[PDB]
Amino acid sequence: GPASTSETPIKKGHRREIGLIWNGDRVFIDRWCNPMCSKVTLGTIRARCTCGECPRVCEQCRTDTGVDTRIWYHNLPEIPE
Ligand SMILES: [Zn+2]
Ligand SMILES: [Zn+2]
Repeated sequence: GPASTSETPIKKGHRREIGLIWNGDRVFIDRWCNPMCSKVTLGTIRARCTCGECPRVCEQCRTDTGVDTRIWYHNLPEIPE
């Protein structure tokens, strides 16, 4: 029924995050994709999906150039770019 434990299996995708940045007398919000497979953390953080099927693209990566060589694999070293 309604009132009942609602499991939560694998549901990859694209989930906007929030990485507030304390600078001056104002704050700045950062946009990106965990996308989801990675536990969202209060603050700018880029997790490397292990599935290798996402993030594949969206309204942020699609536009991105590196998206052409997007590494859905968490094999790469870092991101010097
Ligand atoms: Zn993923
Ligand atoms: Zn995305």
